Amino acid sequence: AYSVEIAVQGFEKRYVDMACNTLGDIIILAFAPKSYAALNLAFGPERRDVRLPWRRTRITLIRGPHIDKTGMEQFERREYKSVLTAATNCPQELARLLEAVKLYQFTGVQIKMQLASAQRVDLPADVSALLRXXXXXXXXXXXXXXXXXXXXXXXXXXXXXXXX
Amino acid sequence: PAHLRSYYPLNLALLPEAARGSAGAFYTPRDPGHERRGGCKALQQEMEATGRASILYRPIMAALNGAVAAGQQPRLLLTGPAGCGKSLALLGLVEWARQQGWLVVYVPSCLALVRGGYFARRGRGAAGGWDTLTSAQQLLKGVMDAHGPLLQSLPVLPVPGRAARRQQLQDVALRGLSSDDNAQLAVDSALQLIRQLQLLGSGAAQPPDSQPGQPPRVLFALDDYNYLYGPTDYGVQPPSASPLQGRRRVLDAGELILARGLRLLESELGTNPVAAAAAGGGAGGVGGAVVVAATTATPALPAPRSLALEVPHTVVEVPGFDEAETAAALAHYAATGAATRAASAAEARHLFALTGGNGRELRAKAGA
Amino acid sequence: SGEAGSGLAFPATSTSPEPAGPHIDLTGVTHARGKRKASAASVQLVPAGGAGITVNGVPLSSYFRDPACREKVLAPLALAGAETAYDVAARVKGGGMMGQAQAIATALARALCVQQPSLGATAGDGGNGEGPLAAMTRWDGRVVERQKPGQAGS
Amino acid sequence: GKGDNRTRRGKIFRGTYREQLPSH
Amino acid sequence: STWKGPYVAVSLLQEVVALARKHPNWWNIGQKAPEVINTYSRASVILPDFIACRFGVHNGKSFVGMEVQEAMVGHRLGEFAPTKATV
Amino acid sequence: XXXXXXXXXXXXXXXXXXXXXXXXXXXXXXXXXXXXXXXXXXXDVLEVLMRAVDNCKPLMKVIQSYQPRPLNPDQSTNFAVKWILQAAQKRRAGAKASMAEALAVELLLAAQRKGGARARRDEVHKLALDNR
Amino acid sequence: ALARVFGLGKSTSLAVSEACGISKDLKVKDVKDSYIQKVTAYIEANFVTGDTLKRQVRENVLEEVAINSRRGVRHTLGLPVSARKLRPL
Amino acid sequence: AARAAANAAAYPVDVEHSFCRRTRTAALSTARYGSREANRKLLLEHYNELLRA
RNA sequence: AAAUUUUUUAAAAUUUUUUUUUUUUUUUGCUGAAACUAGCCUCCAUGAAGAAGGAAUCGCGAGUAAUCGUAGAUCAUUAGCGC
Repeated sequence: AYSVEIAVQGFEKRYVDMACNTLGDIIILAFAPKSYAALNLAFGPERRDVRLPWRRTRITLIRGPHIDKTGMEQFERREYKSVLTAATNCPQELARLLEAVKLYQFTGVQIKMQLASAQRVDLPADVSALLRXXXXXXXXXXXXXXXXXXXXXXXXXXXXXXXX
Repeated sequence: PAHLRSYYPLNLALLPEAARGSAGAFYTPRDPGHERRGGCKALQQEMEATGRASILYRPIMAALNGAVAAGQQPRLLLTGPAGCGKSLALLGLVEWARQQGWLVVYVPSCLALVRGGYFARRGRGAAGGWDTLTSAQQLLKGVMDAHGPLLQSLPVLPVPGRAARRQQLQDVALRGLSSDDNAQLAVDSALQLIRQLQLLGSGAAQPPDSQPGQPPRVLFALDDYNYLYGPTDYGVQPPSASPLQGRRRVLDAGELILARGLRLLESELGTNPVAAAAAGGGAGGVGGAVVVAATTATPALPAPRSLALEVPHTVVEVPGFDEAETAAALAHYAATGAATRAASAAEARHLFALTGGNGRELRAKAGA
Repeated sequence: SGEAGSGLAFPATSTSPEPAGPHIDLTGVTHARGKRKASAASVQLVPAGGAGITVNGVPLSSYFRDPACREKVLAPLALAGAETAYDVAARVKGGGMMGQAQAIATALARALCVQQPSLGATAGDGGNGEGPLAAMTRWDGRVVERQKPGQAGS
Repeated sequence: GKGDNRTRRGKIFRGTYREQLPSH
Repeated sequence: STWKGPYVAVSLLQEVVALARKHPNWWNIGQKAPEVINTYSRASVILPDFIACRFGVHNGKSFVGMEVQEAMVGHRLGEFAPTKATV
Repeated sequence: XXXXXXXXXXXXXXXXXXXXXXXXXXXXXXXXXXXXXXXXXXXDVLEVLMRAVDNCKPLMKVIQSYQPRPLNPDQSTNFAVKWILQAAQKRRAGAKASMAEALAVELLLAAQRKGGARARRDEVHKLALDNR
Repeated sequence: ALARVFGLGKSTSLAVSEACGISKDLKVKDVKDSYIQKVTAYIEANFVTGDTLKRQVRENVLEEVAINSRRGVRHTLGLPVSARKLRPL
Repeated sequence: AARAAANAAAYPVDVEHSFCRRTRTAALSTARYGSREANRKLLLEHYNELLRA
């Protein structure tokens, strides 16, 4: 019971496009029934490829070096986004995914990844006794992504708890 | 019912405070044309518009008249969009009951209860409150000019069961009107009239020298009710700061005494256990002071546009001006000279869709 | 059904693109969309004597609460002469008040077009046609010109 | 000042009617 | 600035404690304190008492000698060290 | 029949006249219409406005040199309501009451073939006849 | 509604009127003189008559120029420290 | 007299209790220690302390 | 604990009055080491000219002028008017 979200950031639409297509190839390979003989596949209708617009902000400059206050010119940064959606139930192929994105290097393009997943929780027996139903899936971990030699293939990975 | 969707003229002699230069009684007489225009503001608008006094007979006022004559609910709320059948319908009910000769206290605009006029402190404490001389005294003069003979006809009835507490009507009105430098007297006289009219409508104290003859029916009409719930205009200096640093502790509606006493829907004293015993709460026991308030969508000071009411009561929405009576009102405007011309069926449907039931802007578009 | 391209690019100094169609849905309720500003709006039209007219949830006379703006809402409806008999269900987004009015006017016009073909303009026959309401179908997609990358300089 | 010091309007001109968010 | 710490006069105080070898303010009320006090910074505030002290304040070109009296007690010393733009 | 809406709307837009809400000028001009009703029956409104504006139509315009030019009558309406309104601000700044009263009394007087709008109006009529 | 006193400003004006009980929408042609005695008594409970204050600030900046201080020569010079037409002198 | 609904402030840190009505879910987040697992330890203790109510 | 406060010569507000413990949320002049010159904020008080501006002249014809906010930069804070 694991859910994966991959967010992807770029400057040239070419590179974020190739990134989206190659990770889509990886997902479909990663849960691929390559042979019939074992038959719990997740193409449930959660699955998407949601595209996204950007953060419109223009940053302008003086053209001239000295007096030149007539001399303006406009400049501009672009960020292009996609999100990649899947989820699955066994962990060994999830590890194949994480090691797959560990190997294939992508040019100029940020990988931010969301991994909400189920993980079991010990309780002191007092609160289990004093239990005797809603979602309450609240871990939401957080990690840094810079100033320590990483050009941002950061993985964030909130967690979902279960203790009935 | 044959008067349906028509106009009818208004007996203005039954209405003393409706159009009159209200606040200018107890001030200087003003510069002419400078008069502080209180009174019934919507009927002043209808008066300056058509040149006359006539209102359109909507069936919701017919249900209002039948319910008020019924006595099957003495506590009604009217709420709808601004002036759209509150002030018109309320004053129509007042004139209707005054053709039945009932005993009426009608506040024309509760804004004038809570705006302006010289004031003072009464007492200290939680029950200690605020008193405005002019607002209560204007209420006195309106009531006394409204029902002078009937007010003089009724003598001072003793209090139900608070004679045990103290042991442990034109009299009082003229007691209140007499002076303008002891305001606590005036406002206390006002609310003494309030409880004595509630007692008289209860039927608790029938006079020994009176005939077998039924008492005058108590009707209290309150236009723009929730000015008794919004914050006021009167403020005070807080006790902490210097007067130089004086931020204003603005006084509230519960901090007044008179309007707090004027909270009739929240008052228990229309639900009188004396009237629950002597009249029995029965359909033949119509013995409660039937009280009606309507409040607007346009407060002049920040009142809530709804009333979160704890006390049970019946609410009735005022519906908007439906298509037939918009055509009839436009025909009336074609009569009175406010219009130049008759309206088409297309333009009547157009105006109906336009103002949505707002009366005052329907009056505004009448030349068009 | 066979709808087609209805859109236009009418404006000066900045173009426009309202790619949304107007269409009737199988509930007997047509839906249409309209923007005349970058602020935008949609409509949904039921032939009914129910709640009448509705944008943004509320009845109209408090949301829009200038009268001239109200007849800017009602102007295609008043031009039609089919005022009463439809429930008007509608949604809006953006901008300023009478821009919302004339936008919702255009959308109401489009829904009325798919209700009655000849009153207003459509793409049923090659994106052409003529009725009284055919003028205000194609939206007036002029936006503000851009605040000039340059000077007052005076 | 367009009523800069004491109004419900000129204090949006002096950036105070918008209360400054706590940031640093 | 009275909130959360109202007074700053540290270097002035080091010189004041240098004066305070027999009396900070004529405890031995005031007698002009003939030893000159010459500060090097005028950002300093003035503290209550400190009367009859010969203060030499910097102007960026010299040291300006001014005797303090009872009125200038709630002031900051740089108000008495101008740039002399008289005309 | 729609020219009533045309002349009224041009009256509104020329009454806007400084940057503001045409709602403000629109309620102002409708207030002028109602004040025209009040002063007219005091000591019959679209009627008197249509008569006033049709009294005020400058049919042939002149261009200085002096040469007359024929004029499309919509600009005749448009000059017309213009001359009305600058005369209105003349009278109102001289009165410095509201503007609604001033535009009302001017629409009455230009209906009555009198006032500075009528003066300017028929002198440029006759001066168009002069220089042919 | 004494937005009308002159030797004071407006907020203290409505303060003094509130301190004897005058609300808004009252005119100066509508106050009986007992309240005038009350408000005058409250004026010497408050501070009085801004020309008394103008005398007061005359000795205040007299004190400041008696200090040989450059804001004193501002006040003998008329320079803005933030229209030398008006001065406090 | 105006403020944004989303204060989104700063110059502080917390456990950020929050609920999402869209999916009927509570949300608590991590902020105190540098590593993720130390924060998992802190919020796990906070979850146990949450259930003492 | 309980059925008390406030007027005139007969009334009025409460059924909550008076004690102890509590308790939040704002509030604090702000930011900086230091705000006199020379910052900024808030609130008092004093309330100037100015009642539309000559000769002369500039800019701009549709979502334009004007008017109205809004947010970004540099920035500890200081842009109210600058961009």
